[PDB]
Amino acid sequence: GHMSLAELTLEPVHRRPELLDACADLINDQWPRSRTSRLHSLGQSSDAFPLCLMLLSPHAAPVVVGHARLSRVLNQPQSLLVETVVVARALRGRGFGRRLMEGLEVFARARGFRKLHLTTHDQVHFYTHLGYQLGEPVQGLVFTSRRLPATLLPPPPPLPEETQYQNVRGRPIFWMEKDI
Amino acid sequence: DEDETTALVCDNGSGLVKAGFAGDDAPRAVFPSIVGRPRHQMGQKDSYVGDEAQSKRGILTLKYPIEHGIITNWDDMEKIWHHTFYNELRVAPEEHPTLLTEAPLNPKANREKMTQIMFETFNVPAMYVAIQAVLSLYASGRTTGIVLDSGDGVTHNVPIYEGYALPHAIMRLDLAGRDLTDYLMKILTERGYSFVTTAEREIVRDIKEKLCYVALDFENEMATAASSSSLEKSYELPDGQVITIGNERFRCPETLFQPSFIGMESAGIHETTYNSIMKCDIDIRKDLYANNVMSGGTTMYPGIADRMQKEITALAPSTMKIKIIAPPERKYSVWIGGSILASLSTFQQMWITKQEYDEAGPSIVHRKCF
Amino acid sequence: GWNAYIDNLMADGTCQDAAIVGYKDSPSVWAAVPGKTFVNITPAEVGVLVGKDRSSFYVNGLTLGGQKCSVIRDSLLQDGEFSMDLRTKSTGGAPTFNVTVTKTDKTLVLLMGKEGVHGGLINKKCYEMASHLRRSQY
Ligand SMILES: CC(=O)SCCNC(=O)CCNC(=O)[C@H](O)C(C)(C)COP(=O)(O)OP(=O)(O)OC[C@H]1O[C@@H](n2cnc3c(N)ncnc32)[C@H](O)[C@@H]1OP(=O)(O)O
Ligand SMILES: Nc1ncnc2c1ncn2[C@@H]1O[C@H](COP(=O)(O)OP(=O)(O)OP(=O)(O)O)[C@@H](O)[C@H]1O
Ligand SMILES: C/C1=C/C(=O)O[C@@H]2C[C@@H](CC[C@H](C)/C=C\CC1)O[C@@](O)([C@@H]1CSC(=O)N1)C2
Ligand SMILES: [Ca+2]
Repeated sequence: GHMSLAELTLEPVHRRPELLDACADLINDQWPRSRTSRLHSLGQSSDAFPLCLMLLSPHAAPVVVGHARLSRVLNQPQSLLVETVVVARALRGRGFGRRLMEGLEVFARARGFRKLHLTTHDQVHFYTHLGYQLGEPVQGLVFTSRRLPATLLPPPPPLPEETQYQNVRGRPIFWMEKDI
Repeated sequence: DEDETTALVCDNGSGLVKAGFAGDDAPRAVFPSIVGRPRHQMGQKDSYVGDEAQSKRGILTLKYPIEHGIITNWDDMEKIWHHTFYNELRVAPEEHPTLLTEAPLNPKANREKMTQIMFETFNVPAMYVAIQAVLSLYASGRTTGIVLDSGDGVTHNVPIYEGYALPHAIMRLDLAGRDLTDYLMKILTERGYSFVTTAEREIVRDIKEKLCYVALDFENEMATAASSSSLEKSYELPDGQVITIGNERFRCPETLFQPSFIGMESAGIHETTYNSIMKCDIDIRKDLYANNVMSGGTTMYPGIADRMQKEITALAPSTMKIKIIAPPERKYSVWIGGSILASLSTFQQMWITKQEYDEAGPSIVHRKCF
Repeated sequence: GWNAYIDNLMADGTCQDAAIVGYKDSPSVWAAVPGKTFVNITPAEVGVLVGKDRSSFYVNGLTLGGQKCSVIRDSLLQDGEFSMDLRTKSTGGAPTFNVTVTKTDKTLVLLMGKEGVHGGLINKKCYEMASHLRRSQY
């Protein structure tokens, strides 16, 4: 019983830059970090991946309902890494998170991608509810500017008696994936 | 889960810091590497840093914490890094992997203290330290070749094989832009003018950057300058006074090829390039001659590329192919190379993490960064 | 046995070759990855690695099991470091790889990373293995 009723769209940040500020406000409310960095990370969004998608609502201005970042995956042309999935705090529990992820799948599939990957710990059941499974680690490809080169016999003593499943603070994290 | 922060890139020069974000194509901040202090007479603060010291340089004495590419004043250098993070970039250093640059042949104890300060004072999560010349090569779209890095305090010949500097063949020359500025002041004063102050020094630096060039045939250019006025140019000072400059235009950067002009008895950058190449593995020498890369503000003189092609040509065997590459962007190519390296897929394994530093100590830098 | 170290060095998949070599009195390859390069290190190659002419191989290069390599850093006989970093040499654009050689009381620990793997990672791994065996008076 979480049936979103609001009219929503899903657009890249770099096509609605007047909302970049509102997007930064949204994400930094969940994951506080320097506003200089959040504005820069959203400023990297581009059609070349990584790109940041905003779930937006008609109605003074449009509301930035939710955001998710999509990056390409090293050695996996058909994989996308999903990160920074968040719905506005005051709008959680209205189905906007389900629509955000489902819209991600549509967006990715239209462009030929067939596997989404992400990490979580406390929200594992949120993703399994939407079809995700436990998978293995991938490495996302970070933003590089369009202007950069882009061309690059005695016996042995005793023995000393995958950091990819760990995150920024040394916690274990679930790698989850989904075919689309 | 939240995406990981983008890495910072900080290129510490003797004259200029260039700082920005890994992946961008140009630093967001470029500011002078200075700390100023009151000449005589609270005032406001015990010290003034970077852009602030610049704006107040009238009431201040300036210190350069980096001399000839080597950090020599660690308390003031700490002040510079603090200014970079919080004042110039406006980021939290504890949130970003930080890529620093070092001068070729940086002493061991220096890069140990660099790692120590970044981890223990600024609480970075991870960091790396790269050779400036190597980054310049990456910026030129290459991984092997010899780089000529001439900035404000030091000039180096750095031969590089597959992205790894070859220290045994690095050649250092304590002559760079600041010395050339001093030299131009001197001979302009010998021309009837008077440039003798630190402020007048900055003025002469602008004169040097906007009107000097490297002659292709020095003795022939001197003759032309004595025979006519075609090479004379004028410069308007901030007070409306106008000076005119003749053969000084190309006598000044000629020092790079004839250090004896400034009283140094040492080889010119062409001879040093050649000696560097000859100290390298035979099998790669040809790749060096064909990938002579220029970096640093002091290589931006009009005519330097053609002239070092000529000189190298005359020093090298008669069949060697020689190519001199001078990217138009080489004021900042060291930083651009850092942006590249820190954005590469192969780099995630290269960072020194806070946890590698806790276990191994500052010595870890000697094992992971070269 | 000694082969239990080759695997202990091969386990993380970062390296394509590894070996433990004795350099005292008469050099022998104690353990190595079969079918690779280090397994065939010759006593003359050891002698060059541990010899006194620390200058010639800079312009001449050196060989490890016959593979031509270029010397990047040489600290193999200087106390506290006991390490040497190299990069292989190839023909016709074939990939090259990073090599690190560390020296202990009786053995040379050799590691060659696979394509793309940074030489500082190989250096760390080799240094830690060498420190373990020095700790055990090897
Ligand atoms: C913690 C990590 O490591 S990864 C975390 C991913 N991002 C975040 O946690 C940011 C903070 N949280 C949020 O932004 C939101 O709570 C989100 C994006 C996780 C979910 O968005 P919401 O709007 O709150 O949930 P929504 O209303 O769309 O519910 C959609 C479905 O998922 C269910 N659901 C929502 N949250 C959870 C949850 N934490 N656990 C299990 N199920 C959940 C709902 O019951 C609902 O069921 P249904 O639609 O099939 O009937
Ligand atoms: N167009 C130009 N022509 C001549 N010289 C220039 C020009 N632009 C900058 N410079 C010189 O380059 C110098 C600064 O260059 P750069 O930033 O590469 O040096 P740095 O990195 O600060 O110092 P280091 O020598 O330690 O690298 C100054 O001395 C300046 O005079
Ligand atoms: C425009 C500019 C160029 C530069 O390279 O800046 C550096 C750093 C500067 C510090 C003092 C100056 C008053 C402050 C800022 C000038 C920065 O010293 C320099 O001018 C020095 C002294 S003279 C010279 O040629 N190089 C160059
Ligand atoms: Ca520099």
